[PDB]
Amino acid sequence: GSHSMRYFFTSVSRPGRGEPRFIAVGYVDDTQFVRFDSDAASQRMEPRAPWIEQEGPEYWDGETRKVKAHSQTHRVDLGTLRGYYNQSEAGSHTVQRMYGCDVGSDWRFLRGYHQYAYDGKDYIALKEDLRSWTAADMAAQTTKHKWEAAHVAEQLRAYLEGTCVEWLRRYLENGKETLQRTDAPKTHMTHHAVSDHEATLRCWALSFYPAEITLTWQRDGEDQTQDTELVETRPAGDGTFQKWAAVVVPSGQEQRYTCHVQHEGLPKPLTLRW
Amino acid sequence: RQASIELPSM
Amino acid sequence: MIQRTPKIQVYSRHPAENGKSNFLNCYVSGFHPSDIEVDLLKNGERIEKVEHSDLSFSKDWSFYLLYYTEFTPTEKDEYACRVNHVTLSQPKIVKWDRDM
Repeated sequence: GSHSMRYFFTSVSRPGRGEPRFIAVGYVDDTQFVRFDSDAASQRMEPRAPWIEQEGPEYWDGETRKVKAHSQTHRVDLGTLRGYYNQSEAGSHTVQRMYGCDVGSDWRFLRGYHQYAYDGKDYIALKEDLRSWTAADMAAQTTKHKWEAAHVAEQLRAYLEGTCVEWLRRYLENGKETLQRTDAPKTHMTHHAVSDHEATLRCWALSFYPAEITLTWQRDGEDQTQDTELVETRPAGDGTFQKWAAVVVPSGQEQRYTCHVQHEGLPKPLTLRW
Repeated sequence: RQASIELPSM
Repeated sequence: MIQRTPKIQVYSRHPAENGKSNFLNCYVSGFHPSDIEVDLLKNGERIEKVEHSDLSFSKDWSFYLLYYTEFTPTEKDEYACRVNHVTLSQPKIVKWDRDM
């Protein structure tokens, strides 16, 4: 199926409590593979997946150089944004950046991204065409004009369509045993009497990878959403994911209800009943 | 692998 | 500035078995700003040895973190997660349910 590489960067000012803190993380699909924390012991980009340990010293030096340079860029950005929004030097503020690329089942380029947020909301984003910018508000147009002048979009396009896709393929190969695996969910249903009048049916999916899954309830083979609860897909901590979906039913009617499970690791969807 | 691009000031 | 209150899930890595070691997780998501305090509680008391994932965020820019500790489920012990954030007037406590 499809794959992605993404980098996520967060900088937070803390005036009168030192200089800003900067954290960077890198993912392939749902698997983190690198981190950097400006306040941490190593002062280097660090591995977080086994397959990245195959990279040599020049890689670790270059990734460290680039991430430290980016941390300095965000420090400057924080001061500028304060000016743009006519804010005081006293409050804490947050800059975030994300970029990366998606590829299809054939591992060819599908889409690229490069976008920014200030204080929890959109600031500026490279459009899907990888040639123009969308400014979220009036203040952001000033950045748009500077970045247009610099012709940075051309450089970003070259990376997103080229290096990004090639290194994603590299990692997928080097970490094949884990990244290209499909762990189908282990499934089960529980029953609990909430009262004499109603019971809860809970349909579980455990130990699966990748994160993408669909859990749905039907009554008499018709889709049911009313009186259901579906939790956010969550990490188990071991590289796999968990999810459940529950429905509250009248006592004596449990047999009408079926849970349906769709996942990449399942050739055909699963049906569960009480 | 990260982009080898220094972005301009905002 | 946009602020968003955390969602909270408390749960085990593996299906709980009394007397078998496991991991206790607290997954906090959908929050902004990133400053957050998270404790895992055993019988109302803070657990000392708690680790967490590296700060990351979703498509909507909201943050998420996993806090975790190794533990062994027993009959005499009740577990919980305690969270504070700017969006909350007081810490929010979520008790662990083995089937949630």
